Amino acid sequence: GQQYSSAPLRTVKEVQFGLFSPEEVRAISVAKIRFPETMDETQTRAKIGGLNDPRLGSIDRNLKCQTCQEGMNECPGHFGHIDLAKPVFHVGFIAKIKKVCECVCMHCGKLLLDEHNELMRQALAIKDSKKRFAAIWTLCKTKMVCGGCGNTQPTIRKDGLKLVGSWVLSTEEILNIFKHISVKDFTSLGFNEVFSRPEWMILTCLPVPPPPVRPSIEDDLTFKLADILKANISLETLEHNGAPHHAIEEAESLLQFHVATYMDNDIAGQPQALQKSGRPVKSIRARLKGKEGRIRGNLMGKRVDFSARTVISGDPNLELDQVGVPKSIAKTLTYPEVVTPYNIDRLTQLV
Amino acid sequence: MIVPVRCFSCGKVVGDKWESYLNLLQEDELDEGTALSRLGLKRYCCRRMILTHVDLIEKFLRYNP
Amino acid sequence: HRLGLIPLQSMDIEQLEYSRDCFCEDHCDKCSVVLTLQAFGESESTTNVYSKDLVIVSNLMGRNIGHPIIQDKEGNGVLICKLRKGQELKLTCVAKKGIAKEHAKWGPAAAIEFEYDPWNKLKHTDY
Amino acid sequence: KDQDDRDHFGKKRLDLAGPLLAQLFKTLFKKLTKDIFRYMQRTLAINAKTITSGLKYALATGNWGEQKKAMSSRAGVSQVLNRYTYSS
Amino acid sequence: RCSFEETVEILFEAGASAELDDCRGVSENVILGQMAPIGTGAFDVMID
Amino acid sequence: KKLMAQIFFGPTYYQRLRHMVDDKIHARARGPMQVLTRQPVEGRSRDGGLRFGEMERDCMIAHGAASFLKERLMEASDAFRVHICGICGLMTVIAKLNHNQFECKGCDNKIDIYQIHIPYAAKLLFQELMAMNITPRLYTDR
Amino acid sequence: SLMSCISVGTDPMPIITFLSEWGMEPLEDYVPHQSPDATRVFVNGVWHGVHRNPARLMETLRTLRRKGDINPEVSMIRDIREKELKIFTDAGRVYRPLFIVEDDESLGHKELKVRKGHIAKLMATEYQDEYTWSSLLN
Amino acid sequence: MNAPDRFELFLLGEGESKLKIDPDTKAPNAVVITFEKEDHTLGNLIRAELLNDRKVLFAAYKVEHPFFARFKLRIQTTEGYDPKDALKNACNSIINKLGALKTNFETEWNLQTL
Amino acid sequence: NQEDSMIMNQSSIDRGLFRSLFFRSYMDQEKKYGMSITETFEKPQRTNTLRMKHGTYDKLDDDGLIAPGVRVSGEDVIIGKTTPITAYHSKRDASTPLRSTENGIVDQVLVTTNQDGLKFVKVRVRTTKIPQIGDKF
Amino acid sequence: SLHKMSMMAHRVKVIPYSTFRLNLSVTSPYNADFDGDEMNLHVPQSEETRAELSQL
Amino acid sequence: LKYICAECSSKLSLSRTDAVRCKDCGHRILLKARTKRLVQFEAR
Amino acid sequence: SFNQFVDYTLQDIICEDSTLIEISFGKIYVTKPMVNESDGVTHALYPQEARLRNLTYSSGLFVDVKKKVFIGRLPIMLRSKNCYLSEATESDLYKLKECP
DNA sequence: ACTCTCGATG
RNA sequence: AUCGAGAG
Ligand SMILES: Nc1ncnc2c1ncn2[C@@H]1O[C@H](COP(=O)(O)CP(=O)(O)OP(=O)(O)O)[C@@H](O)[C@H]1O
Ligand SMILES: [Mg+2]
Ligand SMILES: [Mg+2]
Ligand SMILES: [Zn+2]
Ligand SMILES: [Zn+2]
Ligand SMILES: [Zn+2]
Ligand SMILES: [Zn+2]
Ligand SMILES: [Zn+2]
Ligand SMILES: [Zn+2]
Repeated sequence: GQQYSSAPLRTVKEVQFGLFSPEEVRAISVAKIRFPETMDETQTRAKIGGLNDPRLGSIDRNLKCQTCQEGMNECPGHFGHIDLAKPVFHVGFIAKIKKVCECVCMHCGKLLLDEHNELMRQALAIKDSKKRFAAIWTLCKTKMVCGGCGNTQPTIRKDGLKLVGSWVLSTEEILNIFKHISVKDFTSLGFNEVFSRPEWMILTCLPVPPPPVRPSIEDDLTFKLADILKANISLETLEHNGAPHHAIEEAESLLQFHVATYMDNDIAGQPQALQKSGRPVKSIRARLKGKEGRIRGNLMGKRVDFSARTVISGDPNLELDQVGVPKSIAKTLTYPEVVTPYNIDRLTQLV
Repeated sequence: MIVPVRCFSCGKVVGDKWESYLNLLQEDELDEGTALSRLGLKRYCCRRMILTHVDLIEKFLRYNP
Repeated sequence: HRLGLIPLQSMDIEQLEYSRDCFCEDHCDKCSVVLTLQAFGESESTTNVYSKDLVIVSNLMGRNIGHPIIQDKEGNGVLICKLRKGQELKLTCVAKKGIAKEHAKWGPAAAIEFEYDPWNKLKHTDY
Repeated sequence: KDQDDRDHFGKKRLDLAGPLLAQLFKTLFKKLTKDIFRYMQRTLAINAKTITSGLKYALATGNWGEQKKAMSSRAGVSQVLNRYTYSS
Repeated sequence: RCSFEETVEILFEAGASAELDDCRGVSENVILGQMAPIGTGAFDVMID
Repeated sequence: KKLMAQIFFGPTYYQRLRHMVDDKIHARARGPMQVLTRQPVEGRSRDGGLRFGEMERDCMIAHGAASFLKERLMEASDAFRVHICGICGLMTVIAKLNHNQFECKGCDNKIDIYQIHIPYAAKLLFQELMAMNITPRLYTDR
Repeated sequence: SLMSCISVGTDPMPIITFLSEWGMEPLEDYVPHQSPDATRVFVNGVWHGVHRNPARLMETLRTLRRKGDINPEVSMIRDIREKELKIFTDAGRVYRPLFIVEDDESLGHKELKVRKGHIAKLMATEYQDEYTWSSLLN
Repeated sequence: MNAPDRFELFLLGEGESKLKIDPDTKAPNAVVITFEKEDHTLGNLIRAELLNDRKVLFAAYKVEHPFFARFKLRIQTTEGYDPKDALKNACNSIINKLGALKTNFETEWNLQTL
Repeated sequence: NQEDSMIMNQSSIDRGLFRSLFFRSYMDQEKKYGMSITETFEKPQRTNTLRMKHGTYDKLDDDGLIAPGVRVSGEDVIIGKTTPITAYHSKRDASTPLRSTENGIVDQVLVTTNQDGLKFVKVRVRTTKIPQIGDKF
Repeated sequence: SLHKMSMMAHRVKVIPYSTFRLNLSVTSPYNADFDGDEMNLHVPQSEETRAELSQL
Repeated sequence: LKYICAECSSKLSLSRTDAVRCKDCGHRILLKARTKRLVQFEAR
Repeated sequence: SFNQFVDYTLQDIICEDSTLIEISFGKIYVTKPMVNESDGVTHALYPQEARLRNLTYSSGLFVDVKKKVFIGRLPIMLRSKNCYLSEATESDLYKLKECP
């Protein structure tokens, strides 16, 4: 099998889903990602201190891997992290985020209706998170004017990968808004305390998947992370140096684009972000979507050992509960039988 | 390819009766049935074996290698 | 294959022996009969290779055996192959004693006609 | 008068090697004279590999319309000749 | 529910709402590769 | 002995199709694995395994054979041992074996650690979810 | 099918010229109210005007095709009850060969234009190997 | 590929005896004899000749599977009559009839032409 | 012969009923690189080449090919090619093994240059297939 | 595998030739003829799981 | 070793570092000659 | 179809759609299937040799340019006008190792 | 919106 | 990886 661990063997009883807070993201990471260069650095078969660090996981059939060793067969994946020059949107939350901004006015950070209203009392009475959020979102998006801070809440609509306002919303702005919704307002619309917050839906810094996720025989995910890092550094270069008005914004939307398409590539937006080979590239979303996905294709059903397949034929001289098995298959397929005093002779003869 | 040496069904030798058969078709100007009958092919399995056969080796010999 | 199907003389086959029974390595003269075949395209026309071209090499030591049966009128026998102009076929054949139960090439008989009670008086058949 | 029969074979066409190679060659040749226009405005050195490699690619892969995966003709326009039987 | 039709989006909205999986569903233990509470595994075997 | 009923007997043109057994026959007992999912490779020509499909799983559920279903989905395919933090419940654990140094940067855990047996594809799913800013926290208690 | 063929495609221009030079009024000179029963002529889905007395024109065109002056591949559709004339030279059309039945037989009725003499000439060409399919088509 | 050797139809394997005499546990004074490397050719004949003996109560042969060249022959005789002796008498009868048939055919063949 | 299965006369089969010839071609080619790096056709030894195959190379000649007539079976090596990427183990293995489930006899070997001047080889192996239990008719 | 009778536990009988031989009366639950049909066979790897196969 | 041409009856013996083409021919199609070590065939 | 493409369509594609500003194109010449070897020697290619050596059975296009030139290679359908097998007899096919 | 088997081309 | 043909 593998090896002996001092830890007790336990069984997974509960699965608590949640969001990844940037704090916990950078706290979990074991390597910062500064260089977009993959492995080779100036004609050298090694790993530069940027992408694919030996800290994330060595890849040369060695015996060492981030001090913990254990080769590359025992060691799983050690996550990294990369800090974005500016916060961007998580694609799979684009809708949800856009809903939250409609349940809470701008600048302030408070629910439009409280226990003073008649219908809001009935909407906040539901214990089910999804049903509650769905009941409040429909009875709060009609509110234009507003605790105080009476501001005319703008009409927000979706456009590409940004958000507009009618009386263009910045991602940093929405970050600042979701940062001020506090705790009591989270329970009122599904979210959790320390597990999932709206201030974590937007991507401040994103975790970097280890080599056992994106191998090399380079993987598409490595290329896409290289694109994200490239856009990031190209953004930072245009920010620290000469910073025009209508030039760095395109870079912000570029980083937003690459990050958004890094996870989901089949969006309403026509740019599907092709690759060098003309391939539409494989996103993480496509890795899971059946039927060739990971869930339906590698978890619900997967290829197994100790199996066989052959053309069938009828046999009048076989019993009902019998099966005619070819000799070659019989020699191929095998069964592990422990040596006991009852069968030691027979097993010895078989060996 | 070439005329099968023996009939599949029964086992009668029919490989030595090919050329003769051809003669009985072109030299004596007979029909296939009588030609097959004269060669001692009474059973229709051997009769088939010769009548049904196509000599493809002649087209094969048309190449120089 | 068709070489295997060539009818050979099996008169004194009873004083020949199985190769699996003989105490010799592979085969010998007491168990097997070796006969060669050397053909080559000579004329511009197609050069036929019959069973008469088979030449016994091994020592028959008296036993009537190995000789390929030729019931052919012209005396050619089974048409084995055909050669073009410069095509050559050189090989050797080791013939052994065998049962038709093992392979149909060792079949001594062809079709055996068999019929009992032509009037169905036993009523073994419902017409 | 009733609705037109959209399944009528008479109002349908079958494009063989001719029309397909015609579209393909038109594309590759227009691309060729385009590139030649570029070489001309840069200033006999005509990249003939365009037409050759293009035709060869579209005939080998079966993907009609050079190297652009946006093609709806990805259903294998050119296929390996089945030679299992003469009738096949 | 992720093991049928809408896969990724279900995981997304389940990650946003911070749901709790009881892991007593068949396909869930199938994913976890554990002996699911099915027929034979619908109980426990101890010693007395 | 004669046969009662007489038999329709005669020549008929039959053809031999391309599907022969020795080109179809296949059997594998622990063979080559893939690299991404660590599961048996696809194909007879690559000495691969056969997919225990969803419908097969459904059949084994209908039968009630849970242990068999677990065997097909672990020992027969990909069976992997992972370490889980007792706090956040993620695969952040740096398990330095042969030294018993089970570290966890982010929660400072060195004594409250766990070890579970899951398919490598499940570990892949969890990691891919983690890289997609989702935390599939795995607790081992009710 | 065994005899089906695909239309190579030819030039419709000489057909157009023929039509215009054979009693076909231009479409720009068409007055519907003073000639309602005028058969409109189509060529490759294009209206080139109408034409009175379409029977003579149709027999002329058909004769020209059967002779070979017009490409035998070109299709010609005379729609009586719809009063339309659709000529198609379009490439990609799937057509098939057919025997021609004409009632030009004096001492008889509606008979095939092909006779046993033609067949005898065909089998003469077959046994010799000058009278081929093209000769039948022409 | 998985096809067995042809000679396995008439050549006895390693340790395989020609005959296997087994005491039938069903009816008393009965026996089941396993013939190896033999088919219907011998079985049908022996069985048919075991029915001619009027001191034989039961006699039946069967080939349990066409893949394998072997057949079982069950014999039941009257008390005071060992079935092996019935088999021996049947066999000798067969041999005698065959010999007489050979002699007859030879004498009949010596009187023919062409 | 129930449920669309059939019984065939083994005797007639032995006489060549529904027998067939099966030819299979394996095509390999020597690679080329910008700095004149070329893969070579040869019969490499276990000490001079990396990885190698589990099958034997004893049927290969000096040119790293099989002489037509030699019987092959299992995972035998048909074409021997190496790619170079002092030092021990200076070559990588690129040999082509016979099909794991197939067998037969090397029918004919073809050695020819490519359009770009690359020495490439097509090896045709022959196997006679005899109608067995399970063959589709 | 439409219903549970598409996967059933059988007793092995090693035989020559390269075919999965099955009884005629087991055709119906599998819905299978012999005009080229192919079946799969899986093997248990412990006593408890083969107990599951044999007893269920 | 030795080789034989395709579209002509020759008998080249050009080993490695030679290859194409042929002796007094012009074509590059070269087949390999039959082995000297004979193989037996069970005439069945 | 292929003959129609070669003898008519090609010229239309070249002439009716291309002119630069000048260099006007003229007639199009389609040769017989040839091969430019690495040896440098260009020679006639026969289908058998094409299939054996993994070559492409294609001819060369040549256009007259005003104010001749090689513009590429067109794959040739077998038994077409620009194929050696069309005017070939049975014995010729046998000699060319092509099945009649 | 089920298992297989080959081929091709990047 | 994709595509094409085929097996129940
Ligand atoms: N997409 C698909 N999904 C599942 N099964 C399929 C399939 N396509 C074909 N099959 C299987 O292929 C089989 C086809 O066999 P058929 O010969 O068509 C039955 P039949 O001959 O009409 O019945 P009979 O044997 O009772 O006379 C079907 O029974 C089906 O199970
Ligand atoms: Mg059926
Ligand atoms: Mg079927
Ligand atoms: Zn590690
Ligand atoms: Zn406010
Ligand atoms: Zn016969
Ligand atoms: Zn001997
Ligand atoms: Zn932790
Ligand atoms: Zn030569």
